[PDB]
Amino acid sequence: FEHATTVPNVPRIPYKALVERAGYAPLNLEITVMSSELIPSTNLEYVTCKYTTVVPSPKVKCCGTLECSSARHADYNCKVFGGVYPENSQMSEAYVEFSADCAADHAQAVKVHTAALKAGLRIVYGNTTSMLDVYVNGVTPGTSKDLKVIAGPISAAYTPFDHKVIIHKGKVYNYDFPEYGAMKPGAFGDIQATSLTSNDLIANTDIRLLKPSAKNVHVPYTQAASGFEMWKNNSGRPLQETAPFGCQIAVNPLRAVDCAYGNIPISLDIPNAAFVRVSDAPLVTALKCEVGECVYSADFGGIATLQYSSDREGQCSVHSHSSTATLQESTVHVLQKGGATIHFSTASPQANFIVSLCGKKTTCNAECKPPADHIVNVPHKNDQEFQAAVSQTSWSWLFALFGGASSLLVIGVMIFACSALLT
Amino acid sequence: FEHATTVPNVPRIPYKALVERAGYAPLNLEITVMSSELIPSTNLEYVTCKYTTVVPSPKVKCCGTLECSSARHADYNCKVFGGVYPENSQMSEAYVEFSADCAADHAQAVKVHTAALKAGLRIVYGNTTSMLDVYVNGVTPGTSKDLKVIAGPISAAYTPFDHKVIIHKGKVYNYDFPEYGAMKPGAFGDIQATSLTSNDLIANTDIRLLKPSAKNVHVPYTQAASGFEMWKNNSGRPLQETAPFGCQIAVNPLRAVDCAYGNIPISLDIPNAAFVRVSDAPLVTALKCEVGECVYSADFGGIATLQYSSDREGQCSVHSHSSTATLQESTVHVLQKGGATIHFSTASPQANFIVSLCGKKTTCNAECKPPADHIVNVPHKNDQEFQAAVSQTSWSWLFALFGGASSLLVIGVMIFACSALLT
Repeated sequence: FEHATTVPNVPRIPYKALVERAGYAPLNLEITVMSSELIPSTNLEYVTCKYTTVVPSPKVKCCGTLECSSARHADYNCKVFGGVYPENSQMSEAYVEFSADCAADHAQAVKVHTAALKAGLRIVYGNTTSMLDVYVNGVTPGTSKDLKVIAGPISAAYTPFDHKVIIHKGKVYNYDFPEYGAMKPGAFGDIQATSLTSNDLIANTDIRLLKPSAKNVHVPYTQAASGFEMWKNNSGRPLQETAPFGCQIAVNPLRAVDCAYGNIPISLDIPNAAFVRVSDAPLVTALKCEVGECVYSADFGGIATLQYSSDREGQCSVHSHSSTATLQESTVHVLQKGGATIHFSTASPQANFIVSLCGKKTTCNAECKPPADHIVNVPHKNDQEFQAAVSQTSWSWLFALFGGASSLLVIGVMIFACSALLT
Repeated sequence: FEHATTVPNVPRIPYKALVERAGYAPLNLEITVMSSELIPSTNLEYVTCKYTTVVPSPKVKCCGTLECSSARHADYNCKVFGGVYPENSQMSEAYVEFSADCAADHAQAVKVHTAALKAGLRIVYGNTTSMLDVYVNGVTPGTSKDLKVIAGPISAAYTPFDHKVIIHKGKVYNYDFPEYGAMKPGAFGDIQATSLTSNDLIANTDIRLLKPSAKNVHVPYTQAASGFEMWKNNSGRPLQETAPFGCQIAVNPLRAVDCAYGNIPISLDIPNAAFVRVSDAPLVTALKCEVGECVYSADFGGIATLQYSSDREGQCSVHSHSSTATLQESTVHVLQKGGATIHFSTASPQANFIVSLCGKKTTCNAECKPPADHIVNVPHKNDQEFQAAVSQTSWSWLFALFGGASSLLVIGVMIFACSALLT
């Protein structure tokens, strides 16, 4: 049987629903989203470390002269200084390379295009629970042992990620790194390389060579500082601690785990064998509702009692049809006459919610009192609605005042109409 | 020395320029794009083939009954048919897998994000020709032995490719494959895998079993046909043969070789030692231009004559300033008085351009006769312009024809002014 609802995308908050086929008793539907990783589409441009400057032993002719040419390394500066060390000649050479150990400490400069949308659903229906997952696109079917779910696209696209990103030892940084082979000395990305194994380094360290002047042989040079270490000093906070929806970030493949945004339109194919016809369900009359405390806004400040009358013992499917209150556990063990209890969860001083136990209908009414506790650790479960968050006594005061400011005006214009038509 | 122009993106058609500065003689510049491929960032989802349906030997109990549980396989069907082969029962089961040979023949459902922009320039300056290869974006410098070149981004972005694509044996087909695990039987992408050697074959081929009835043991099954072999019957033409700008496509990394669109703003640093002062080039006065043939638009249908008067004997740098003619060879060995000859390449009925021999600028004037051949292998070296492709005779006809229909209005309103101010 085909049925389609809209799960809200907040992890581990259950969603209640009724599925009914015309000719069958209704049945419960508790759907929860227990994990939601979303995976962007990545590729790596280059891989950065600190340098080590290989300076080989120099070449000196005591009498003749020397020249040297470019070869396959990183930044060269090979100069061929003249008369030195008593005319001799020295040809100094120096070139950077990767550090002694990049296999642990190296940054990756990764680019992020678009995201996938994995999920983690539990579905409880009738007396059967089900563990499954689904790619949230409009077409891919998620199959349980018997049923099939498709999970249409998110109402709004959202990313914690910028277009560029850096992966360090474990941490994820939004930082507009320079493009390939287009680098400045001292900034991030002096040494670039397509992988740790691959060759063809590029470099910009401004390694300048100087004239040697000493009794013993050396080779003098100078260099700007490493840009990667300067960046490690100046790096702010990672995305584990700045992310914009309470999500987490974890990278072996760089996923963002357990966001909280938007809502998932669902569509579900309930198996035909998991129902019951109306010839086996009981019949329910005479629901009324008493309201207890209702100290609102916290978690479960409301307490209400139901009064009912059935024809058998069995199971029913208690369910709210309105959207302000979402009741709890959804299949109450009724008796022939009873007094079962609910827990409201409101966040406004009113109550107008409709209960259907196995086919009936009723209402509730209350006035909710503000709590005396200022700070609490538990998440909300409902949303505020206008024309539901202002107390009815204040509605009466504003209506009386705002209508008294109009009644005299309408009386005046009726006086002018009557006095004109009388002449 | 900094110098910046805009090279039109057409391979193997040279482009002329003069660069100069105060105190030096102008020098030649020929920059010809040789080999310009563009590479888009890709990632593959899944790897499709044909298939073989593994149908193993069945199981039969002579008296008792049988059940079978599922297993980690592909599209897997087991059924447990009852009384048969004179209450014996059989447990038929079958599934599919990749064919005998998919490393040879398989599609790759590559998804294609945006694109990089390599190029292959020839740069000729003075008496030195350099062969480099620049990344076209405004940051990445490309160095020869001595000069440095950056290539600004393309004036207008363009791709032959689409968002999804399918790579067969050597070919590229723009096609919209279904998502991962979102397939229908008898069409493309029945049997998917993230790579060849990996596991997770996902299949919906509608294999269904039948009740056996014979005098020998067998196992009957029906199945919809292979969608991949259905696809190769209906595969159209690859993008080698349908690309939108004459770009070839060859795929080990899926590059789109040799487009022709837009123009590359180049910027360049000429090495300072390859200049020449104003006290070594010959000073040139008294230029004449006797333009000859002008059979325009093909390649080089012009022949002009320079009649000059110089002092020394050396090389001079010849160049057309206006944008309706581009000359050839860009250098002329002068004499003290000579008659050196150029070739124009105009695409208009008028040769109205300015040649400068070594600084002194002179004009050219001719009528250009239409070419006596319809179709020529070499593409155009100039473009058309309104108000420049219209010969002066027709300008005289149109100006006289409009002035005859506009001056008499002035005559009539002066008749109004006369008859009103005299009365």
